[PDB]
Amino acid sequence: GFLGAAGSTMGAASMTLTVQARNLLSGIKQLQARVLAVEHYLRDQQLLGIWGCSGKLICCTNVPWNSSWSNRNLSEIWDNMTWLQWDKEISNYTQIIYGLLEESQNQQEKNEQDLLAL
Amino acid sequence: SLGFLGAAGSTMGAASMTLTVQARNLLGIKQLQARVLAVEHYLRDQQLLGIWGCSGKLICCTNVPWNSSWSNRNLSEIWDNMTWLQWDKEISNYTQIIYGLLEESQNQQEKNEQDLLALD
Amino acid sequence: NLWVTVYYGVPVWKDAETTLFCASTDPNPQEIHLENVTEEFNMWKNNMVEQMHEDIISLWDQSLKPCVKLTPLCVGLQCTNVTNNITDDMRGELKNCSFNATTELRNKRQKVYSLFYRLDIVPMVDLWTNYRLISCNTSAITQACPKVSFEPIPIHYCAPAGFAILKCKDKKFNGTGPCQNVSTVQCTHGIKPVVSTQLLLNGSLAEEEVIIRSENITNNAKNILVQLNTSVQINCTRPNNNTVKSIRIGPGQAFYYTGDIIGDIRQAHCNVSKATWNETLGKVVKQLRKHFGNNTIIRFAQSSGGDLEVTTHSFNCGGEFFYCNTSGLFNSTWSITLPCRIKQIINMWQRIGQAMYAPPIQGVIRCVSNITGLILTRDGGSTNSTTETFRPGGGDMRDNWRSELYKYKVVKIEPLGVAPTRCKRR
Amino acid sequence: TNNITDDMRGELKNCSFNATTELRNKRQKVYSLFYRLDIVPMVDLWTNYRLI
Ligand SMILES: *[C@@H]1O[C@H](CO)[C@@H](O[C@@H]2O[C@H](CO)[C@@H](O[C@@H]3O[C@H](CO)[C@@H](O)[C@H](O)[C@@H]3O)[C@H](O)[C@H]2NC(C)=O)[C@H](O)[C@H]1NC(C)=O
Ligand SMILES: *[C@@H]1O[C@H](CO)[C@@H](O[C@@H]2O[C@H](CO)[C@@H](O)[C@H](O)[C@H]2NC(C)=O)[C@H](O)[C@H]1NC(C)=O
Ligand SMILES: *[C@@H]1O[C@H](CO)[C@@H](O[C@@H]2O[C@H](CO)[C@@H](O)[C@H](O)[C@H]2NC(C)=O)[C@H](O)[C@H]1NC(C)=O
Ligand SMILES: *[C@@H]1O[C@H](CO)[C@@H](O[C@@H]2O[C@H](CO)[C@@H](O)[C@H](O)[C@H]2NC(C)=O)[C@H](O)[C@H]1NC(C)=O
Ligand SMILES: *[C@@H]1O[C@H](CO)[C@@H](O)[C@H](O)[C@H]1NC(C)=O
Ligand SMILES: *[C@@H]1O[C@H](CO)[C@@H](O)[C@H](O)[C@H]1NC(C)=O
Ligand SMILES: *[C@@H]1O[C@H](CO)[C@@H](O)[C@H](O)[C@H]1NC(C)=O
Ligand SMILES: *[C@@H]1O[C@H](CO)[C@@H](O)[C@H](O)[C@H]1NC(C)=O
Ligand SMILES: *[C@@H]1O[C@H](CO)[C@@H](O)[C@H](O)[C@H]1NC(C)=O
Ligand SMILES: *[C@@H]1O[C@H](CO)[C@@H](O)[C@H](O)[C@H]1NC(C)=O
Ligand SMILES: *[C@@H]1O[C@H](CO)[C@@H](O)[C@H](O)[C@H]1NC(C)=O
Ligand SMILES: *[C@@H]1O[C@H](CO)[C@@H](O)[C@H](O)[C@H]1NC(C)=O
Ligand SMILES: *[C@@H]1O[C@H](CO)[C@@H](O)[C@H](O)[C@H]1NC(C)=O
Ligand SMILES: *[C@@H]1O[C@H](CO)[C@@H](O)[C@H](O)[C@H]1NC(C)=O
Ligand SMILES: *[C@@H]1O[C@H](CO)[C@@H](O)[C@H](O)[C@H]1NC(C)=O
Ligand SMILES: *[C@@H]1O[C@H](CO)[C@@H](O)[C@H](O)[C@H]1NC(C)=O
Ligand SMILES: *[C@@H]1O[C@H](CO)[C@@H](O)[C@H](O)[C@H]1NC(C)=O
Ligand SMILES: *[C@@H]1O[C@H](CO)[C@@H](O)[C@H](O)[C@H]1NC(C)=O
Ligand SMILES: *[C@@H]1O[C@H](CO)[C@@H](O)[C@H](O)[C@H]1NC(C)=O
Ligand SMILES: *[C@@H]1O[C@H](CO)[C@@H](O)[C@H](O)[C@H]1NC(C)=O
Ligand SMILES: *[C@@H]1O[C@H](CO)[C@@H](O)[C@H](O)[C@H]1NC(C)=O
Ligand SMILES: *[C@@H]1O[C@H](CO)[C@@H](O)[C@H](O)[C@H]1NC(C)=O
Ligand SMILES: *[C@@H]1O[C@H](CO)[C@@H](O)[C@H](O)[C@H]1NC(C)=O
Ligand SMILES: *[C@@H]1O[C@H](CO)[C@@H](O)[C@H](O)[C@H]1NC(C)=O
Repeated sequence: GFLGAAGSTMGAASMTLTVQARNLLSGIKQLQARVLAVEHYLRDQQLLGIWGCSGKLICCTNVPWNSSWSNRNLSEIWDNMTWLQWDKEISNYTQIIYGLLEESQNQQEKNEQDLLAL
Repeated sequence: SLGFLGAAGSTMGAASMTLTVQARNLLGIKQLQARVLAVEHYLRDQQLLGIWGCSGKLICCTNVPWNSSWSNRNLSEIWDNMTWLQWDKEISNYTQIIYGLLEESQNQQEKNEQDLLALD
Repeated sequence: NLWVTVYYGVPVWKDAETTLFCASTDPNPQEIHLENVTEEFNMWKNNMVEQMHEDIISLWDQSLKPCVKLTPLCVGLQCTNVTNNITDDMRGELKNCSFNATTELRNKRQKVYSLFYRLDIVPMVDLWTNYRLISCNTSAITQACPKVSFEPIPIHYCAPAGFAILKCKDKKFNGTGPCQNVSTVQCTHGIKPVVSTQLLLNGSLAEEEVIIRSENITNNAKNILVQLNTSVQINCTRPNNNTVKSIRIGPGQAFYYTGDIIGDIRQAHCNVSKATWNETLGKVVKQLRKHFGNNTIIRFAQSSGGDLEVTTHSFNCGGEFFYCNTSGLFNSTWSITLPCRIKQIINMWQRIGQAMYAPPIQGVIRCVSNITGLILTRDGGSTNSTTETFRPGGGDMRDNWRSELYKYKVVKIEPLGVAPTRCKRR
Repeated sequence: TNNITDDMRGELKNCSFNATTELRNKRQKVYSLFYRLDIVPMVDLWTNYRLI
């Protein structure tokens, strides 16, 4: 169910991404609410697009993980944490991570542009 | 680091490095009309890229060859010696032909890929 | 050899007209200077002026809806002379008018007595009455709410996402043509919607010199907007200790009127210095000579007659609409005190059907105010460019707001583009 | 009062009333021609009809 995996561990909650999806899109106040929901959805989709993750729910990237963001191992991160606690732990670095993700895509397309130019 | 449209007066080969800066800045009745028209312009541009098979990309290479009748210039003068505004003015009223060719090329590519993926 | 490559996020734009946001919603400003650009501006084709005009009209009309109507006060008046001490110049200007006003009770009237300015009443002959309110034979009169102020508050116009505003920073920019020092903003600076008819008050000053702007400098049917580089201060006062009284005219309708004047009555005057005004007019004439013959005599004259709202120079000092007489200001050929008349029933802009009543404010009203520009009109080349005569003519209010929006242009962003590359998809 | 044909008898009436003016405390006597279908009889003094 919607947000049912919020209290589950991240390893289990990552398999319900399509359940959390679809609930993002569906007298002046109702129209403002609809426009706001559409605007937030499109901002998130554009943010994925500029990272090279468009059309995917689980997108792997080329940005290495910095141990200063979190020094936990994968077993502790994925089996002993929920997404809410993880989101709280690394919120102070989230925008930095986003910037790095954007930069990686800026390089990646240029490399592809060169590889297809041979 | 230059900011929104900061590269507008730079050359095409330099301004092409700041596409994400422009992309991130594209998103009571009058206020709703302004927000809905901004959303519609964004969605029409995204649908048009999708029709061309360029969804999810900012720099999208295609299979449409360049016609010398659209702009009889070499890459050095186009990319290193002129801006995107001058280019946009130069190829005005040629963009609809290019868009039609891109649409047809993507339709042919989708049929070819479907037929290639239909081989056992 | 070369292939079409599609780019999204291209830093290009087209001229466009769109809906702008009014912020005041306090924005966080940003400004990005555009290096190596040239953009063609035209301040007389700028849709931002029409949109600002429509927004000010709509805000004005909305502000007067939840306010007291003066429909029950459209009655005959019995007017006599004011018994206080007046000068010769103010004889007949102010009248003491008595009338029967309604009360909260439907079947109980009340005798009242109120001072009115002569401009706010019109003769009407009856057995027991002499005058009526000027607007009652044309339109309903709505009282402005005393809790709502008139004073300009600077506002910002902001483009929606997908659009941007270009700002021209060039010195000596005449309002049209190319501009090289161009920057991109999301919101304009704070622009005061100052209401005036002949002089531009509390506006922007030119950075370098006096700038003369005209849609067609050889067409005498167009107004000439002069922006000064130095301000000229105006000290305006109504030296009358007005005592304001009020009566209840309906269940929720309270009406405010002039009760009395404490002490002697003296006229309402604005003082402009003479040294700085003479220097200002010398600068304006020197700049005018660059658009006419160098040996042509340039003379200033009084405005033409007809439509007092245009022939005089309006403000909104305090809360009371002055109407000063610039005839003693422009009477020169190339201090000073200006008799100002006061009205309370104001038909603003050029509209007919919406009359607003400005209630008086108790005490004296004095305000000091920066003159930042002028509106001049030419009489016409009747002498074949031998001598030219300029007058402080009026115009639509758009010309004042255009005098602030001349630096801004709205452009639509076109993120898509195509270009040849050697990059082939496969 | 006019050269009225048989078909128009009783269909148009010449009516007078006290109307207000632009001034609250003034009144004017106004007459006009109304169609019978716009008027309903009323029994009162110094009047015999009202508008529907
Ligand atoms: C041009 O700008 C000047 C400077 O802001 C304006 O004058 C100022 O106007 C304000 C607002 O009306 C005055 O404040 C008022 O002061 C009285 C004092 O009794 C008070 O009762 C009011 O409630 C309000 O606080 C202020 O005194 C005044 N200052 C100066 C130095 O003049 C001027 O009105 C503007 N002109 C136009 C045409 O908009
Ligand atoms: C305006 O007229 C009113 C009368 O309609 C004046 O009020 C009278 O003023 C005299 C002054 O000697 C008093 O003795 C009376 O008792 C007042 N009568 C009322 C009903 O108030 C008023 O003073 C006049 N104002 C001016 C400025 O001339
Ligand atoms: C205000 O109301 C008073 C009520 O007394 C009016 O005075 C009377 O008016 C009638 C006609 O309306 C006259 O016949 C009376 O002789 C008046 N009485 C007196 C004592 O003068 C007064 O005229 C009204 N004022 C206005 C301006 O309408
Ligand atoms: C409707 O009635 C009014 C008054 O009853 C008429 O007006 C009068 O008409 C006569 C001519 O018959 C004139 O001599 C009077 O001077 C008029 N009086 C006024 C006050 O106007 C009117 O003519 C009638 N109209 C019709 C069509 O019968
Ligand atoms: C909650 O924790 C318990 C601990 O044993 C676990 O069994 C259960 O599955 C958890 N809830 C969800 C929804 O995963
Ligand atoms: C990790 O982060 C620190 C500061 O948070 C930074 O100095 C370091 O360079 C980062 N790691 C890498 C590999 O760049
Ligand atoms: C992860 O780190 C924790 C530290 O509390 C440790 O107890 C755990 O054994 C580690 N897991 C692995 C797989 O090394
Ligand atoms: C994030 O920063 C705030 C203050 O900048 C601090 O109070 C908070 O603890 C930080 N979060 C983490 C997870 O360290
Ligand atoms: C403007 O042109 C000069 C000419 O060489 C160039 O050096 C400069 O980088 C250009 N401006 C930008 C923003 O690229
Ligand atoms: C495009 O190229 C073809 C040949 O490749 C040419 O015949 C055609 O005229 C060109 N397009 C235009 C608009 O001239
Ligand atoms: C491109 O064409 C222009 C046109 O004269 C020429 O000056 C320039 O040298 C050319 N560059 C290349 C790389 O062919
Ligand atoms: C097509 O674009 C070119 C680019 O300059 C322009 O010269 C030409 O006039 C345009 N065609 C028409 C029919 O306007
Ligand atoms: C008021 O007095 C002036 C002269 O002081 C006179 O001209 C005017 O007619 C007077 N008005 C009335 C209504 O008595
Ligand atoms: C109202 O009265 C004034 C008094 O001069 C007059 O000029 C104006 O035309 C009148 N209004 C109408 C609609 O007749
Ligand atoms: C402004 O100055 C430019 C300078 O060339 C000129 O071309 C243009 O006509 C001028 N416009 C006005 C309105 O004076
Ligand atoms: C543009 O105007 C600003 C205003 O301060 C100035 O600082 C800047 O140097 C100007 N730009 C150029 C290129 O002269
Ligand atoms: C305004 O312009 C005049 C033109 O002569 C000049 O002398 C004066 O210094 C200027 N003032 C400022 C503050 O720029
Ligand atoms: C508009 O400006 C042009 C510029 O010379 C002038 O010839 C023309 O007469 C002007 N228009 C009018 C109506 O005078
Ligand atoms: C009057 O005007 C002068 C010059 O305009 C100004 O400097 C002065 O402060 C003003 N004084 C008063 C009392 O308004
Ligand atoms: C305007 O000038 C007159 C002339 O004496 C003076 O009495 C008055 O105080 C001045 N007004 C201001 C606001 O200084
Ligand atoms: C201003 O004063 C002059 C003095 O001669 C006068 O002729 C003119 O009519 C006055 N202005 C107005 C609008 O009455
Ligand atoms: C007007 O006179 C009254 C007398 O009670 C006084 O209290 C008030 O302060 C005066 N107002 C002015 C502006 O002089
Ligand atoms: C008027 O001009 C003076 C001149 O320095 C300036 O300091 C003052 O702030 C200006 N006032 C307004 C209200 O613009
Ligand atoms: C007026 O018209 C009615 C319509 O039926 C008629 O009955 C009546 O007799 C008429 N009266 C006169 C006086 O003509």
